Amino acid sequence: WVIDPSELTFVQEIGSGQFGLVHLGYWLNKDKVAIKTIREGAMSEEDFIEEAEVMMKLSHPKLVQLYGVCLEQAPICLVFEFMEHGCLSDYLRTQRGLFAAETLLGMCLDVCEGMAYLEEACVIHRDLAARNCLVGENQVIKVSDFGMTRFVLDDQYTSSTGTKFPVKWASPEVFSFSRYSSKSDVWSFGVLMWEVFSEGKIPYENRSNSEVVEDISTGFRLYKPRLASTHVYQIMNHCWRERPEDRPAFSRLLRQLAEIAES
Ligand SMILES: *CCC(=O)N1CCC[C@@H](n2nc(-c3cccc(C(=O)Nc4ccc(C(C)C)cc4)c3)c3c(N)ncnc32)C1
Repeated sequence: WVIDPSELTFVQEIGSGQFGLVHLGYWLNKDKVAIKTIREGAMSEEDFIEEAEVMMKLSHPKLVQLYGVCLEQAPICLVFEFMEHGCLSDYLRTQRGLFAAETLLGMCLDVCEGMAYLEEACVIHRDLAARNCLVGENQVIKVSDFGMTRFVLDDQYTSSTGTKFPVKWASPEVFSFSRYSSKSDVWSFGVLMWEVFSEGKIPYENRSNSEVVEDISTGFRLYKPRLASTHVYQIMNHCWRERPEDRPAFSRLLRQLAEIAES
């Protein structure tokens, strides 16, 4: 799991993150990769290093793989499977008007399959959203960054009341108590479905985080996107049930969505 600095080459930048830059590069005797450099203080590096081998075993074709860690010198680097077409959020926004509902549903099915694998492995994503779903070969969507918020040291991102907390994708028990579970990931997956079927619109765009908490708590839900059928919107609403117990498991969503896609 440890990669030496001599085993990596940086070719060009891919883009920035809140905690570090991502580069396109090569990994010796392996493949082209994405390399993240992490600024000092952003991550609990020791916690991550303890968990790296464990994360690397979560190998599924619909999950963006962690290949290893270059830790010889600061800044430490994380090495990932390269996803050629980038973030799903920008992929949808820059191609509005192109995709048929069958293709948008297929994108949701790829994400659901990766999430069903994590759910079976008892691994919680914690921050599922279109921004961390990545587009690869043959337009496959893969989920990235599962469990990564466990290592973020900036309390503005991790505290349910933090200014950078992803309240718009959070179930009520997460925005209230940080009570994470695969059922809270299902709520986030419903928001992700809305981002996909809306072709990358921002959910609750004109609401503050405090307003989203009050709106959700009083029964408000995102409107149906034009491209979503009434059956797809019914499934979105099941993900947004107030009680986690009433939400479908990813194993149930995968069958329900596949039934629509395969019909
Ligand atoms: C929307 C533009 C776009 O395509 N983006 C944003 C810029 C970076 C692009 N990109 N990121 C990855 C990638 C994949 C998996 C994991 C990471 C990553 O750095 N995770 C991470 C999260 C949190 C922490 C903190 C400090 C604990 C540390 C690391 C990044 C890409 C891959 N694999 N391929 C292509 N582009 C990628 C996406």
